[PDB]
Order: sequence, then structure tokens, then C-alpha cells
Amino acid sequence: STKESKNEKLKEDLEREQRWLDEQQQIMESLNVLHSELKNKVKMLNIKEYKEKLLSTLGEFLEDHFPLPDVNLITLHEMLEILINRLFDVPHDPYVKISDSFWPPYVELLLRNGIALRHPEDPTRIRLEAFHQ
Amino acid sequence: PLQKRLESVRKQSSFILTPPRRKIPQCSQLQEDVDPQKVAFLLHKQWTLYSLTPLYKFSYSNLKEYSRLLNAFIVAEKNIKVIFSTLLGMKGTQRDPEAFLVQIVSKKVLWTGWFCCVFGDSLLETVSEDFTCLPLFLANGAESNTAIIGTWFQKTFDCYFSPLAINAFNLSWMAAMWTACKMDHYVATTEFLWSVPCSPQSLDISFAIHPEDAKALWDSVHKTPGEVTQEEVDLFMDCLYSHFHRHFKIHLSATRLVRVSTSVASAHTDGKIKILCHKYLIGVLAYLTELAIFQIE
Amino acid sequence: QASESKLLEIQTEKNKQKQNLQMEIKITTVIQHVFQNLILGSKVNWAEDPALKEIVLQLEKNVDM
Amino acid sequence: EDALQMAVGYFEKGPIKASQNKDKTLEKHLKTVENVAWKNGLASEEIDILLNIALSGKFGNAVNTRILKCMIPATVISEDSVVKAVSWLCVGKCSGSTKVLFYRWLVAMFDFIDRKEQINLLYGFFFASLQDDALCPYVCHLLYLLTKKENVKPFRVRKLLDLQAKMGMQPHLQALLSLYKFFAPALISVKIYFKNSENLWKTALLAVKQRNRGPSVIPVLNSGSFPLEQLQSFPQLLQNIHCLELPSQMGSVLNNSLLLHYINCVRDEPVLLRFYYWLSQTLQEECIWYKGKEFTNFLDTIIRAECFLQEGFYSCEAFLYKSLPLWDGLCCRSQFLQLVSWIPFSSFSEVKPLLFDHLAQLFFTSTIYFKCSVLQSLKELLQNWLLWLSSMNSVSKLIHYVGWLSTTAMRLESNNTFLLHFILDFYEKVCDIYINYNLPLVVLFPPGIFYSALLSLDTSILNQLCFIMHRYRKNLTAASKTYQEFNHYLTSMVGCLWHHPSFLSYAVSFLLQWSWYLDYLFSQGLQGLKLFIRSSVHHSSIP
Repeated sequence: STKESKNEKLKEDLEREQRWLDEQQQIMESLNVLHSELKNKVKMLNIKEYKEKLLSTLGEFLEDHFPLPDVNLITLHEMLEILINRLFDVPHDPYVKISDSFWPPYVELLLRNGIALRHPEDPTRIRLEAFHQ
Repeated sequence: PLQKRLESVRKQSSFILTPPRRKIPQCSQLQEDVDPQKVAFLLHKQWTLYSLTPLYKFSYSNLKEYSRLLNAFIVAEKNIKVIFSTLLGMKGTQRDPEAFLVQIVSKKVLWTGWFCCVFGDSLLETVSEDFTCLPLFLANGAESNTAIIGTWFQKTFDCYFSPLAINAFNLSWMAAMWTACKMDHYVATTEFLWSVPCSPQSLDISFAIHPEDAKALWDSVHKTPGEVTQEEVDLFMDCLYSHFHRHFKIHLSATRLVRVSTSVASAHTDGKIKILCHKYLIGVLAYLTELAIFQIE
Repeated sequence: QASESKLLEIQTEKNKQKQNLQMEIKITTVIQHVFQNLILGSKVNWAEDPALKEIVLQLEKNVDM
Repeated sequence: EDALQMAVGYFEKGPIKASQNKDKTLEKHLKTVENVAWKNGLASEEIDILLNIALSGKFGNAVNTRILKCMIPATVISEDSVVKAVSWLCVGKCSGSTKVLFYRWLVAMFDFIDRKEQINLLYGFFFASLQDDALCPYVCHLLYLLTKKENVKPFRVRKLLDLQAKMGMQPHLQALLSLYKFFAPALISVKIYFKNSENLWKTALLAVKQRNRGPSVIPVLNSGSFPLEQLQSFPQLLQNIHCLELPSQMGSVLNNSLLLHYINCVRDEPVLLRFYYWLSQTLQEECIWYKGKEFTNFLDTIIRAECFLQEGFYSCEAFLYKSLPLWDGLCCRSQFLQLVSWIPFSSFSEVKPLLFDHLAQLFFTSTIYFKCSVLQSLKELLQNWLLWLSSMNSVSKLIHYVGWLSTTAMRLESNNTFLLHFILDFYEKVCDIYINYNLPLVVLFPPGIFYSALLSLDTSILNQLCFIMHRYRKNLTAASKTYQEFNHYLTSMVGCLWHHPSFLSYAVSFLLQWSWYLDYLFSQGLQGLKLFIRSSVHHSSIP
């Protein structure tokens, strides 16, 4: 009876051994391929391509979903450009004065969606939310 | 690495070497960095002992983060606040890490926890740089709070508290150790407590000796000056047993010692510690610090 | 043994490698956030527009990578 | 069609005209869907259809609520369906209760989405919903599962801190903020319960699939490094093995083979001490609390893990050293005897004073079956040591010691062949050192066992002796006093062999049924005898 019991015990242990061997196999190929990929692998132009693609698609989206109705109003694209330019040109005073060329619906749209922020005291000035920090 | 030599050193750790003699602590005033008010709060209070594995990635700077994390855990379990403080001057050596206190204040402190290590270097000699070795924990407060704090520490630092136990041999040794200490003001007569082993609760002998008589008997059975030896402890116990048997013809030697109290401090087998005199306080910790190591190893 | 050696060597080498560009990274992050907030404010079913859908998934990319 | 596809088409047609019998028709279709959903589940395509139909403006709030409450997958959920669902949420023509129910569903069905990377790409849309205080707890619970290290941006940390200041230290906010602190500690200084997280979609089949999705004695696991919670599939580990992060507690590594794969090669010093102290104190507390079934199961799990890693642990070694002198021999004998098999290789001069002395103490006084047990344990130890090595004085002394125990016990039990079988099996495992591990070391069994077994009264004993001397001769010819003793033994058995009392049985059969009767013995099944008499003795090579 011990002889049978050890026979099936060894059979079970052998099956478990093949299971572990199989698993560690694909473990080994995965580790080796990852090591080779890292060895073969070892920025500015990528970021530039992304930025230009993002900007072009954003401009098309704005023209398709936020058009002017027809004083001389400026496009929402120019308004966003002014905001972004002042945010980084004057990091100590990123507020731009609201002129008559700013369509009030555009200003309220930028305010509702957390994009633009109002000056604590001066209502004629808005700034861009510093998302980079 | 450290594991191999650690294996070797606990392989060498066998109950074959003779128990080394211990140097009697001397009257030492509280250190300059030691705040008298903090220890005065610590002294004259009851503490429960816990042995701890070395902390993993413990920093003394982000104490407020720990306090808020414990507060969040407590409110998750459920007008209380958790305060972390850093206590200076109670490390045995420069190797021993800085000690700190944790308090629960009901906006009246209800639960206090002390993490410390005095003269404990064997654990510090077998540890890497990442860990912090404060294997001694003293708890004072409700058991539920202690369990909650232990659960938080187990989840956070990957460690446990183990209730440290003291046998009759160690308790008799420490009894001799403090009765060797010189106290200018004998404000508490020495007292021993026993418990006969019986399934129903039975007689619990309490034996008290006047401090002058105890000191005289000690000096009579004191041979090596400034040091305590196993023969001294054995003769001390034998003299007490002979006195008891001469009085009552009862073999106290067949009874379990459970609590020993003297003028400076008192100890109980379950892990209760009471401290009265600061002059030997630090040394006290060192001795019990060895027991944490002896429980870790 | 082979796997231990391989992991050791890969870990060792991995630790071994360890005004225009920075401001352009910041500007690209700002543009990402502005585009996302505008898409959210427009309430457009951007999954219906294939280009808008493939561009929405272009957002949430760390520019400093 | 089929019963469900009719309902899917009916819902794709949108709402119809004024109700004459249309209420009953809609009810029948919805009842068919939920019945199929609560019996065995829905396919990915049907879910992709119905989820986006419910999250659209079509149909009332009750229909959408029931559809959401019956969105139970039979296998997986496509991530493109979730992307379209997030787009429908962005549309805005969705009810607030419907949005809450959808976030609850996304949290409950998180482990059933085939891929989550495109969903993680919508982290901005998910995070912008924190402004809504009706969706705030559910959105926090979703972000707690979805957040990776790349998503913890400074703007989001600042906005989450402002939201915490506005709402107070809410539990969900605190959980998400603790995750953010774990991922980015530098931006902060400059297994969590959530309320209303009851699984509304918990059918029985979804339960068996959730339990199949997982391939206190063991601590509950608590978490561009790959998050540990996201590790739920073997390909995920294959892809993210390099960027793994060590857990706060590694006890869950024992019952999770995924982390064991990285543990097998991490070779990290601090985690060694951390697991050593962990398992040692766990063993101490379990042992002191025992004085049982849970302890046995825990030790069985430890043994199963020990079968892996092809190397022994040290916490178990220290525990067994401490407890062996106190060991009675019957508390958890099955558990103890399997740990001695995995003992690190050491010189045979320090283990004997501390370990093998009490082993002999038990061996000389315990049951004969316990003797066979410890024999099996020591032969397994010998196998493990040879496997690890593939020095020689240590194994030679171990073999001499076990042989002394063998002969002493063989005398002890009035020469019981039950232990002799284990002795001989152990010696067969020994006899292949040179040919199995390329070690030029052969040790010879004591003559007492030789004479007791060779002229014993059992035929299988004769069989395995013939086998063992054949293997010894093969090993000897493969590569001074050893050869002399071997030749003396060969002369001894050739004198004993060509009769033998053990074969009288066969002879009686030969009387029941031919000068050459060895062929009948051979057909009876003595193939080891053919091997020995044909390839070892060589005196009569022909049969």
C-alpha cells in the first residue's frame, strides 16, 4: 500500500514539476525578449510632432464646434493663443485685459470649463489655468 | 550576505555557555537631553511589554504623516487625536536609534506607546541600513487601542509585537539586580509574590522585607563588589527559602514567582513594569532590552 | 542559475543608464488640458467621430517621457 | 433569431409609438434579457449594445436602470464598449442616478474588462467628475483601482488637495490621496473599504468566475512601476516583470505564485530578512497558539512553497532547531518530517550536536513506521543535497551515520523486513552518485545489512539486492578496499546462488506443473534477476 501511495504521489509531483517547468519556460522567453528590447532601445522631435498634431486637431475641433456668430471679434483660437502666450511670457502676471473683441460667450465658456480664471479684484482681466503645475 | 552570518551566529547560540556576570548599575542622574517632565509622566506608571522585529523604512522626520495615518485608521475602525513626539537621551549607545512616543489625546491622554532600544547592538550588528531597530515597546492604556495600533503597525512596517514573558530565573536575577542598587530614599519595601500551581485558584503568597533588612542581607550575601553573579542570586534565594521554611516549614521553592517589587521598580511575569526612580531607569531598559533580543533570536 | 544571472545583469544595466524643450513640454501639457476641458464642455459624443476618438486617446500622455 | 437577439433588436430600434400593448412587449423583452443575464450571463457584443443603449437618451430611466442592473458578462467585457460608455456619459443626456449606477457597475465589473489601458487613457474624464459631489465617492473608488504612477500629475494632486480642503478628509478622498502619496511622495509634501460598494450584480456564476479570477494567517495584500493589484494574469507578469514593486507584506507571495516567480530571482537582501522575521514570528505564534487544522494547512502551504524555489528556508530551520528537543514526535509529525528534507547543505559537524542527536533520540525509541518515515526524510535530504551540489567528507559522514542507524534499528526490530525495504530503497537512491551528479564518490553499505538481506527469506529482497549490486558494479566499472569488499561480496552471493529457500514456492509450482526451470522464474517477473545474471556476474553470460 505504501508502494502504490508513493507511486501516485510521484506521479502527482512529476505532473507539478512539468507544470512549473512549462511556466518558467515562457517566463524565460519573456525575460530574454524584454532584456533584448531594452538592450536594443539603449525626444525633442517627438514632442514637437505631438504638439503640432494636437494643435492642428484642436484648431479644427474649435472651428467645428465653437464658431463665431457670423465690432470686430477674434476667433476663440486667437484668444486661447493670447492666453497661452501671456501665461509663459509673463509668469508673474499672466492676466490679459478683456477687450471688446472678446466674445463674452467665449469668455464664459472658458470660465465654466476651468480653462480661464478671473482676477480676484479686476473683472476686466482673466488668466489661463496653469495646468503644467 | 547578512543572512548567512546571522544563521551562523544563531547556530552558535546554544544553552551551553555560562551565564555572564552583570555589572551593578550606579546612581546616575537623568541626562541633559532627558526632559524631567516627560520621564515623570513615563515614570510612576504601568507599562506592558512587547518585543518587536526591526522597523522597515522608518523615518523620524515624517512624524505628522504617521500621526494622520493612525488617525485615519482609527476613524476607519470607528473627538480624539494622535500625537507623535521625539524623546532624547534614553538610548544606550549612539548605535541605538532615537526613541519616540505616541499619545492618544481626547479633545486627557488615554493611550501611550513607547518604542526604544537600550544597549541593544546584537540586533543592530545583524541588520542592514534600511531598518530601524527599536525592538522594545511599552504600552499604557486600553487594550483595544493597543490592538488597533498593533494592527496598523503590522500593515505598515511588516512587523509584529510579541507579548514578552519573564520566567522565574530572569525575575529573580533582576530582583537581585535592583536590590544591589543603592537607593538614598527607601520609599518602598521590597515585596515578592508567588502563585501555587493549581487549576482552582489557590493561595498566593506575598513576602515583604524591610529595606534595611533586605540591604543588610544582600551585603551579607554580596561577594563581588559592583557585580552580580549567579551564585549570589542562588544564595539570595536559598537564604529567603531557608528563612521561610524556618518560619513555617513550607517549601516556598516549589512555587512559581510571579511578581517582584522593590523600592526602585517592580516587575510581573505577564509583562507589567512599574518604574519609580529615574536614577537607574536607563539601566533597567538595557536589561529588559536583552530579553527582546532573546525573543527575536 | 541562468535566470538569476540574467536578472542580475539586466538590473545592473538598468540602474546603469539611470530654454526651448522644457517650456515646450509645459506648453504641450497646457494644450492637452485645454483640449480635454473643451471636449468635455462641448458635450460631443467624441466616440462617434473617429478622428476625435483617436485623438482623445492621445491625451493623458506624459510629455516628459 | 433567438430569444435574446429579438430583445436586442427591439432595444436597438429605440422607443416606439404610444402604448397599446407596447408596455407588455417592452417588459417581455427586458425580462428575457435579465433572465439570460442572471442565468448564465451576456456576451460581449450584446453588452456593448445594451450598455450604450441604456447610457443614451433613448428609453426612460426605469428601462436604463434595469438594463444596467442586468449587465452581467458571461465571459469578458470589451474596453471599447466602456470607451463608448464614457463618451455617452460625456454627452450629458444621462440621468444622475444612471451615472451613479454606471460607476458602481464599472467598479464591480473591473476585473472582467479584457484590457484597461484605453480605459486608463480616459483618466482625465474620470478625474473631472470629482467636482460632482453626487459622483465623488464612486469616482474616487474607480480612480483608486484605475490609478497608475503615470496618472499622478501635479495638477491633479493640487486639485485633489483643494477638493479635500473643501469637503474635508472624506474616506474615499483619503484613500485616493494615500494612493497618490504612494505613487508620488515628492509632490505631496510640496484593499480599502468604500461606502455603497455592495456588488449589485453578484450572481452565482459571476461569483464562480470571480473566484476563478484568483489563481489572518496570510496578510491581506496592500499594493513607471506596475501596480501589484493589476497583476491578475500571467501575460501581465510576463510584460511587467522588470518594473515590479515589492509588496509592503510578502505573506501573500506564498499563496500567489505570480509574485513567487519574481521572488525566485530577485535575490534581494532586505526582503530576505523581512520574510525571515515574518515567517519566524508567525511560526512561533502559531505553535504557541496550537497548545490545529489551520496550523496543519498553513504548514502544508509552506511545504508546497518550499517545493518551489528548489531551496530551503531558514525560518523553518530555526523553528525546527528550537522545537525538536521539545518535540514529542507526534504533534505534527507529517509536517515536521517534510521540512528536514529541505535543509541547507552544511558540514556534518555542527548539525549533529544540535539536530541529529534528538533525531537519533526519537529514532531509537519511536515506532518502526516512524523509523521508515525518518529514513524517507533523510533519503530525500540526501537527494536534495546532491541536486544542490551538482564537502564530500560531509556526505560521507552522513552516509556512515545513517548506515549506523540502519544496522542498529535492523537489529532492534527483530530483523523486520519492513524497515529493510526502506534501507534498500535509500541505498538504491545512493548508488547512482557518479552517474547522476558526476561525483567520484561511492560508499558501501555495512556487511550486516548485506548478510541480513542477501540470505533473507523474501524474494523481492533478492530482486532488489540483485539490482543494487548490478548498479554498484556498473558504477564501479564506470570509473582499494572498496574493490576488495565488492569482490568478496560477489564471491559470497555467487556461492549462495548457482537451492535458495525463498524460491521453494516457485519449486512447488514447478512440482504442480523441464531441466531448465529458470525460464519459469523469469516469466514470473524476475527481470532484475536477468539483468544481474546477464550483465554483472559474467560467469554465465548466456541465459
